[PDB]
Amino acid sequence: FYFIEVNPRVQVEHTITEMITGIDIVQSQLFIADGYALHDQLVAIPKQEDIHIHGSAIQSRITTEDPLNNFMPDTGRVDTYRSTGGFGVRLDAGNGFQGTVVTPFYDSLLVKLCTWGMTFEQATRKMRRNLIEFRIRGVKTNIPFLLNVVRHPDFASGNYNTSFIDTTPELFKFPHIRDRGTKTLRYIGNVT
Amino acid sequence: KCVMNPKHIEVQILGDTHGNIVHLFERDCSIQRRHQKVVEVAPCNAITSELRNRICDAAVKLMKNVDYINAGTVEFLVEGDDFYFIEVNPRVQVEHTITEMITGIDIVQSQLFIADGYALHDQLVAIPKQEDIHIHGSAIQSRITTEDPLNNFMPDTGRVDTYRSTGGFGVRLDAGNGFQGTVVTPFYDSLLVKLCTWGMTFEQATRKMRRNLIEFRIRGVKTNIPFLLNVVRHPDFASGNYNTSFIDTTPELFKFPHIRDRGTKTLRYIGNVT
Amino acid sequence: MMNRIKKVLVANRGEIAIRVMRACTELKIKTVAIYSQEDTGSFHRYKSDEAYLVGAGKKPIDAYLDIENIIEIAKESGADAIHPGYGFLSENIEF
Repeated sequence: FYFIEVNPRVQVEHTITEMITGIDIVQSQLFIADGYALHDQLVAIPKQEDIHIHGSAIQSRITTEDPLNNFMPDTGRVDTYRSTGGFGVRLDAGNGFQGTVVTPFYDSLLVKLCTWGMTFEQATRKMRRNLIEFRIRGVKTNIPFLLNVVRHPDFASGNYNTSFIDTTPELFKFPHIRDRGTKTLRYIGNVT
Repeated sequence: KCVMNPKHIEVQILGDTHGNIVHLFERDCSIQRRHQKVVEVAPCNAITSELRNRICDAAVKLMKNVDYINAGTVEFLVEGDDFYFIEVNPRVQVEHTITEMITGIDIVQSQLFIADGYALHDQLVAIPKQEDIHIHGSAIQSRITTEDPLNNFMPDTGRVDTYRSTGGFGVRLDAGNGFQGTVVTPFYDSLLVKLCTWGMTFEQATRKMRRNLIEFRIRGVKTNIPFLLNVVRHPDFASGNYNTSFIDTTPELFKFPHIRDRGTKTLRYIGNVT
Repeated sequence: MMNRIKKVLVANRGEIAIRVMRACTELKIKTVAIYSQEDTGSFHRYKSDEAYLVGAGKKPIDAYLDIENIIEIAKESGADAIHPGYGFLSENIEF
């Protein structure tokens, strides 16, 4: 193993570390900055030896990057936004709420979706369900791409590396949508 | 004999069709309003491990004795260091959520596996041996309903014009008829969403329940959130020492702050001139 | 992944119905919701692969206690199993 970088800050993907250790990282940042010690009873961070891994967690960032258009972030009003929940599901919203207007100036991120399980496989089943259960209308999202990744057997195996995506062109084939709902509405709209 | 100031404590069981039976520790459902559960907590932080283990072992014993299959719960009353059976719910319960959160075990997935003939400890089912099933942290569940506390807990009805929920670390949501645009009817339960929070300690889980309850925006109907907040902020709750009578004998819990509805009034004005 | 449960009828409504459906989907099991007339717009009905009106003509609580109609629907849909959630028929011997 070889060092490459330090990020002297909280990161996007802190969420999954919270999920597998139990430690609220952002609360911990605040306590620390107020002068407390890690192991003060209020801060409740255990000694290194008493910090354990509990299960496995995966994070998927749901953005308006359109996979059918070169991952260009789509923009506009999110007319439908409906998220998911249940056991092992964590959601950290960005500009994803029903009625929001995605602009082109900042990141596209709508919501970070995280799932947890006692095993990676259990967490993987949940990521799949949750990704599919999301309804987001009015803009395109990267969900079709996330699903491809998460369903791919290389992903399920746990053996992938830096080059996985770039060398797996199946991940860029998407089902054609049957948007039977939308078409039906056009008809009803037209006759009306 | 009408036991005095008990803790209502429930143990979660799972059995398979191969004689394996396992408990997922207990839940404290002492917080009740006129004998109906309001807030549930797991594990029960006001009992010794020693007593926790006697209660769980008792539950397991009873269910082994009858060869119980699938999910079930054994209810006890607890007075000091004594415990008394009262009931078995031979079914999943509303408050299974918190037990999932402190053990890691998906109870509803476990019911499906079991009914399909698998064993608890099949690799796919992944339930550990009793000795390897542990408590991780503490979890609280609040059920958010349209029961209006200012009107005798009568369920309100109508269209939910605004429904916005919450999230972040340690938050679980299980929706009922809570979604933006839904029409709550008077025929069934009022339940909009079950809100659950988890922390490494009960105190950590309590801070989150408070934030999340406050962060919810629900407009178009009344909810019981003002009441849940009162419960969750009361120092008897924070202490972990409450019992069956807590709510019924704590009349502060029924005093509510005045709504700030500056928004709504401003809109009436704008509406009127327009 | 499952053995013989390929499809599940969730004989309930509301929160627990949705809970069961999610578990089913995670296990690659197909789901069937049922809903009374009065719950035609209930959002549990939107979370299943399939959905059917149950208890036509009956009062609202009775609609989800209609054993015969529930069974008809299970059979007609090819459900291998029925999850009764809690309340309603979950503790009913006859069912």
